[PDB]
Amino acid sequence: SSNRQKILERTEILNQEWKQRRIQPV
Amino acid sequence: KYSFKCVNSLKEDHNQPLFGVQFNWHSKEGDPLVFATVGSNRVTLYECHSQGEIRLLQSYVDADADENFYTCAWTYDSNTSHPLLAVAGSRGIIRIINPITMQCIKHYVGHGNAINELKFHPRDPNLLLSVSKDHALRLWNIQTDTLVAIFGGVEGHRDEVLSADYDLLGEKIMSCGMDHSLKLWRINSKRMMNAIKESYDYRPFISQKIHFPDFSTRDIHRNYVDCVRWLGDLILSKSCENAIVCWKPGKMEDDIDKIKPSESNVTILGRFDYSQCDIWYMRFSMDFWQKMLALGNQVGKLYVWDLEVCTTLTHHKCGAAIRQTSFSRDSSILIAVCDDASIWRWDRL
Ligand SMILES: Nc1ncc2n1C[C@H](Cc1cccc3c1OCO3)CC2
Ligand SMILES: [Y+3]
Ligand SMILES: [Y+3]
Repeated sequence: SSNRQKILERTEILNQEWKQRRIQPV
Repeated sequence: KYSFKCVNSLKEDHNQPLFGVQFNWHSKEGDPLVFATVGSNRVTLYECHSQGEIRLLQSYVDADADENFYTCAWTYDSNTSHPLLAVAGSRGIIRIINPITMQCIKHYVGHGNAINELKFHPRDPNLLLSVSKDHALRLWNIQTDTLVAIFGGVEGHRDEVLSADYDLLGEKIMSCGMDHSLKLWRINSKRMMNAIKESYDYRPFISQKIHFPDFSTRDIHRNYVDCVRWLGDLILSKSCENAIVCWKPGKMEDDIDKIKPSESNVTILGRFDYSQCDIWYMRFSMDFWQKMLALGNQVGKLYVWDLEVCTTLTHHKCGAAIRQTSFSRDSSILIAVCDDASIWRWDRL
C-alpha cells in the first residue's frame, strides 16, 4: 500500500531527527 | 508473526486505576528503557532491565490528594537536551515535571475542566496539545509559557474531547470525543504557522481562537470516541463498539491535503475486531514504526495486530481492565497498566 510507503518515509525522517539528538538519560 | 512472554508484573500501593503509561521514546540508543505511569495523584517512573526486572526510579505525589492524573507525555528541553514529562487530569492543571529529580518545574491553569489527553508535537518539542472536558483543545508553547491557540467554539466539539493526535510531520491534528465526532484541525495553515512563530516572539499574549475545523464527521462510530491516532494519511479511531476503525476523510481517492472543510464523505478501509472492550476510556497504541497495534480489554486480555499484513496475550492473574499500553521505542517491550493499579511487562520473543 501507498500509505505504508508514506509511513516508512515519514517515520524515517523522525528517526533521523532522533538519531541526530543526544537526550540526557532519566 | 509477533509473540510475547509476560516476564514481570507489580501493583502500585495506592490501588487506584492507572489511566496512562508512556515509554520515553526520546532516550538515545544505548540508554535505559524508561516508562512513566499515571493514576490517582501519582506519577511513577520505572526502568526496564534484563530478565524482566522493573526498577522503581522515583514517585511524584501531588499535594492535592483529590487530583486524578489521566495522561502523561514525554518531551525534551530544546536547548539542554534535558528530558521532560507533562502530566494532567481531573483538576485540569498541566504540570511540567523534571523526570531526573521528580519535581514539578512549572504548571499551567487555563482549561475550564479535566484534561483527558496530552500530546507533544513530533518536530517541535515545545508544542504541547491538551484536550479537555470543556469541549476544547489547547496548544501551548512550553518554552515561552504561552497559550498559542484554542480549538473550539461555534463548530468545535459539543461535549468532552477525549483524544487527539498529530500526524507524523505535525502539520495537522485529529481530535475526537463524547459528541461522537472526529474533527481535523490544520496547524500548517499560514494563520497557525504565524501564531506559533508569534508565541516564540513573546501586554499579555493573544491566543488564536479557532472556531472552525478543517473537517468533521459523526459517521464513523455511534458512541463516545475515546482514542484517535494517525496511520499515515489514514485514521485509526475507536468507540466502545468492539472495533478500531481505519478510515479517511472524503472519497477513496481523495488526497487528505485537498479535503475541503465542508467535505461530507468518509471512506472506511477496514476494522480491527475484538471482544469485551465495551466500556468507556480504553486506549489503543502503536509502536514507533507503526508496525504493531495494541489494545487491552476490560478483562485483562491484550490484543496485538501486525499492521504490515491477531496475537492475544493473557495471564491468569491479569483480570482488570487494561486502560493503556506502551511499546518501548525498539518495540522489544510492551507494558500494560490496569484499573487495579497493576503493571504488566511483555517482552517480544
Ligand atoms: N471523562 C472521564 N470520566 C472518567 C474518566 N474520564 C477520562 C479519563 C481519561 C481517558 C480518556 C479517554 C480514554 C482513556 C482515558 O483513560 C484511559 O483511556 C479516564 C477516567
Ligand atoms: Y492570520
Ligand atoms: Y475562526
